Amino acid sequence: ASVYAWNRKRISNCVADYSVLYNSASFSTFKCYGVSPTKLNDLCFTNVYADSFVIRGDEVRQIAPGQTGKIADYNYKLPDDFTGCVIAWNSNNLDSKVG
Amino acid sequence: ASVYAWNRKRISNCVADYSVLYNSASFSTFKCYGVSPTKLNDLCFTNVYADSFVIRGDEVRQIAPGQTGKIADYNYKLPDDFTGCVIAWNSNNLDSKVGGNYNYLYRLFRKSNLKPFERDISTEIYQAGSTPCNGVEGFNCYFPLQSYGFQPTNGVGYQPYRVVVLSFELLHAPATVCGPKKSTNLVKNKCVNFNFNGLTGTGVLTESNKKFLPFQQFGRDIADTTDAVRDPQTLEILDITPCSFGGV
Amino acid sequence: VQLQQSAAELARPGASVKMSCKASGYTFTSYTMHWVKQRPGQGLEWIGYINPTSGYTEYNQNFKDKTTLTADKSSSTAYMQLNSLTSEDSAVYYCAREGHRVGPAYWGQGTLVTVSAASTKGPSVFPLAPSSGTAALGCLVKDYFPEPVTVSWNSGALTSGVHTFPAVLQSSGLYSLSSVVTVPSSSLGTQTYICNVNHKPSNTKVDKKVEP
Amino acid sequence: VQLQQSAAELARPGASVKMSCKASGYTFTSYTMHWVKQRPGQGLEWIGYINPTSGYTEYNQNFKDKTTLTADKSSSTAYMQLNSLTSEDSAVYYCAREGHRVGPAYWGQGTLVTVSAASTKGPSVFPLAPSSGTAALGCLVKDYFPEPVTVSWNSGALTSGVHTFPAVLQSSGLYSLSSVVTVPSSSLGTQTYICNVNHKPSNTKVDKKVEP
Amino acid sequence: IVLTQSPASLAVSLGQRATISCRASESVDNYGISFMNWFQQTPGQPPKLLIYGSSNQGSGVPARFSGSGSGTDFSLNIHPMEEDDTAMYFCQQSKEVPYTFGGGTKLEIKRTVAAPSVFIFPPSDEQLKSGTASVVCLLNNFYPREAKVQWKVDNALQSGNSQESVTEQDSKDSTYSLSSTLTLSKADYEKHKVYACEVTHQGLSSPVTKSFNRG
Amino acid sequence: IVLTQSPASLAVSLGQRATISCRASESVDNYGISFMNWFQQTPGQPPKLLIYGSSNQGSGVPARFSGSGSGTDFSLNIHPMEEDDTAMYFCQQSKEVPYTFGGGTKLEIKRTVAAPSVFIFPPSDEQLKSGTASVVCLLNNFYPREAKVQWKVDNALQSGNSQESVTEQDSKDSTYSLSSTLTLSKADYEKHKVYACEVTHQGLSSPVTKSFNRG
Ligand SMILES: *[C@@H]1O[C@H](CO)[C@@H](O)[C@H](O)[C@H]1NC(C)=O
Repeated sequence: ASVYAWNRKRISNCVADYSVLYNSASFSTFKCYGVSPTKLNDLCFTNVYADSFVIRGDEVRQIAPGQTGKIADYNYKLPDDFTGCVIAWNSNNLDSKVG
Repeated sequence: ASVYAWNRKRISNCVADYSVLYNSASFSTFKCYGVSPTKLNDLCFTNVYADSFVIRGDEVRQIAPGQTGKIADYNYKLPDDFTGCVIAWNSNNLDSKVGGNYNYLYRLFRKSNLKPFERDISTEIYQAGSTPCNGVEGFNCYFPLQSYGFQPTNGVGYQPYRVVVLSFELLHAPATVCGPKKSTNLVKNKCVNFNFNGLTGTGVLTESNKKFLPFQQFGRDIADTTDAVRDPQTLEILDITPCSFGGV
Repeated sequence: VQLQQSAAELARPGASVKMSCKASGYTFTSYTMHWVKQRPGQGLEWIGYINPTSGYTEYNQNFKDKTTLTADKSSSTAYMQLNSLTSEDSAVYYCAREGHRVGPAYWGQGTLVTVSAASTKGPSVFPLAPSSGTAALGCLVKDYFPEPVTVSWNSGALTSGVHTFPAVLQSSGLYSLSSVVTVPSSSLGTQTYICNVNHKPSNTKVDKKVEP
Repeated sequence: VQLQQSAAELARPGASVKMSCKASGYTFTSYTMHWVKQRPGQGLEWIGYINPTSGYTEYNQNFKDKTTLTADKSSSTAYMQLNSLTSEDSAVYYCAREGHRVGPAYWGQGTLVTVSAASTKGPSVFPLAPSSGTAALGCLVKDYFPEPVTVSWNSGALTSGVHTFPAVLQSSGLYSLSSVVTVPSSSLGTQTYICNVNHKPSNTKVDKKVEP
Repeated sequence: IVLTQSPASLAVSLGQRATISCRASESVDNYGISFMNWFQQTPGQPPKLLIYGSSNQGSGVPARFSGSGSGTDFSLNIHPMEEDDTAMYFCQQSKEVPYTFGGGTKLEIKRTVAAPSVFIFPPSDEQLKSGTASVVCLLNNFYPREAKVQWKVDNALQSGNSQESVTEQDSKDSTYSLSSTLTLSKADYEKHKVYACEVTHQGLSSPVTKSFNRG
Repeated sequence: IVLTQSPASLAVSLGQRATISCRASESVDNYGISFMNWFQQTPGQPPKLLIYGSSNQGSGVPARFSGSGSGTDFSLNIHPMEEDDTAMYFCQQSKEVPYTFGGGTKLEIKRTVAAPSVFIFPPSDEQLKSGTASVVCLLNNFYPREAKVQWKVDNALQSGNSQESVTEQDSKDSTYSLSSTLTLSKADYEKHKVYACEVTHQGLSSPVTKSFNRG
């Protein structure tokens, strides 16, 4: 979905395998706040939210706590505390068409 | 040398003038941790290491304490303390040729993250899958080294950068590498601002009756206060007494 | 790294064929060897791979039954045995060495395995005479086996404007192709043109004179 | 989104003209409609915009007096009225729809407003005869009003090398254009050349012979 | 806001970069975004939006057209030049209420310089019967557009008596055609013996004179 | 894994970008790296490795070839395409044990559309004594390959009786050539009078008939 109508899914009542994050090569930014990227396989979470959208590359920086810009101010704002991980990868080959 | 086999030179017994380093504008990154570059001249270091290698530009940020990434995880790790400096400059003209430059290599696969200042030059076939390699490159058995593939046209990120990491050891131990900082005649009975081989204080320097052993260079009393020091030129012992202070 | 193979093996349906891949320029003991199939003018299908140090062979699911892979480190040679050859198996099989985390990386020439019940025969040449500027003529070679066929004009004296279409197999299992050439109409009545056809397996050398 | 305008209105100096823009493909009640002026072969000057839902008109300073903008949401049609027409007002007015934060975004064809004191007149066609390689001949159409005049050779039987220059308005207030063709020198003797001119406003269809 | 459009006459061959540069008197930037827009007008067609905003492309606009710039300076670039790009390109501002367009750049494709075929047409006899004379000087298949025409009436330069009509660039020939009409009264036309046309063009090493005597 | 290779037949002129795309049914990336690899095969030669991994270049690979992409989609680009790039390009995955190769893309240099020179040849008399009769239709110097050859024997369309052979692209002319041979028995051939070959090609506004009478 578009960034303005970002699509949120609730992850709960399931066992989570994070290997797909470590095994995949596409992920360019893998920044975690409040948790460590390598220790997600030993943590238990009460409830998970997996929001997703498509953004412009130069704006990937704005998806982070305490950041300002068009996306953060008007499209998708993250809380200052934000115990969670932001994973962004380039999708030029899939999300770009002729024209 | 390649990042996996990074070349370490041990600098010792010299007068090192760091002014040429930060004065020159050729260097792209000059990030010093634990020491200020402008103050590099005044300090004296117990020992200096120079670890030089060639890395990809976008991976230059991985050469820092508390940083992760392929280079940091498997090729070159910096300790979290790291009282030293990292100097990286672009070298696209020198290290890129017509066609491709495949001399430089970096380690894709290693079983565990390497310890700080550890070097792994082993080219043993890595075992990604369950089946043991037994030394043959197969489906899940790979050579641990990959060529960078430096070409004349590449993005700033992909262009080669030469990196020199200077690791200083700063302690009370005898110092070999020192900045120039001239010298000055010694005075005994007067409250001065002494600068013996990096140590800095304020006190009179009387002749010392203390019997130093040949390896001993400076004395500490109860509660660990530097009350005696051997100057690095006369090889003589001096007792330091802080000059008088009192209420009025 | 160079690999050499056998050349142009033909076998009747139901037979078995052994191909040898000779390695050079490396240990041959520390790199697995892969075998890949390529139908003529089609895609590549990976047959299977073998480890020289330990004879652990892993085959594709389709090719598990009719193929077997052996290795001989004594002569530094890999071998394939194809069993129960049929028409669909006629193809150019390739031998590759593993490298750069790619299964097949360093390929070697290629060995053509031709499964056909036919027999060696001589070409039959028929003149496509010019129709009565620039006119066209040529020869048609039909009912020859197997490939290849060498076609020239005036012993190589006519190379401009000559087009030799690739052969196509017929229902009888034999080969046919037309080799044509365009010539100015001013030379129709003056210059005699002859197509030279050479078929080594049948040792047939035929010169055919084309005239209007 | 397409817009339909009026067609080629002619008026005497000092008269007034009303022009209609018919929206199509959108609500017409959500986008302000702009009107722009363009002299033939010249720059663009934005005249002014009207909001359909709320009749708020804003005009350029130059066009504030002589221009009136109205709207009709019932028929989804905007109207532009020009008063006190002068020679400076003859141009190609354009209707545009708001879009993408641009004032004029989606334009509609274009309506030609012609202000002149002249009247409908028939063209006068004169043969430009060849002089006594490639020779040149043609026809000249002078003193016609208004534009355009369709000029062809042998009712379209000759198209190669035919240049129909654009008309120029003379000081007398009439239009003239020269239609010329280059022909082989040999064709002068036998080939017959005729120019066909059509002026629908005067309904004249005239054919002239051109000979050396 | 006054928009100045550097080069407004640009001739570039197919497959080459073409830059049209619009400079604004005041900042067109407002609310952070840019309001400079680029329009294209094909002859006989209404203007069409190419670039809305500084960089965003309009609907159905090929990737060849790219708009860049900020503040008071913007540029439009068309690197993969195609035959369908011969048009008139305008720059316009949407920051302030009075929308102002640029001067307009006429973009045409380039070809090698060719010499003009200069032809002279004396007025027809029936024209002399009507008391008017129009003498035509013609330039066929000449590039570039620059061309100077001079009427010599018995070795006398005429001014304010000639009208020049120039055709557009040909679709395939890409060479211009020019006509010059000299208009005179019949009595004045019959008073001078020789009528000559002087053509000055880049493709000629010297001005070309073609003349004819009356009759 | 099934690799789908979009466009598998590309025509691009010299110095023009050519993009060949490979998509995978499942993810090919593993252990942080990418395993899809691009192979080049010239006619009469074994395939050679161009791109090992997503972007890394094989040994002796010029800088023209650039591989990119990740996840399930990858692309190969040749921006300064050179005449020596006419070959077949395959994409192959190494993530799972059964190595799968893509359909393969045939790269050819583009040129202007040329009209086919269409010729016909009746069977030779010597072939007639052999009891076989082959009528041949030739299409010389035409581009592209798309061309339909229909055989009309006494105004009857034939199917499943003609073989079409297409030669490779010419080194210099860069124009395809096609031959259509229709084989018949002597008795069946001699029962009809008129034999025609109808050719449909892009360079022809209408299909062209080349016909001949037996005798
Ligand atoms: C150290 O070197 C200086 C300069 O040569 C000299 O004056 C001094 O005597 C040296 N130190 C000793 C202990 O001799």
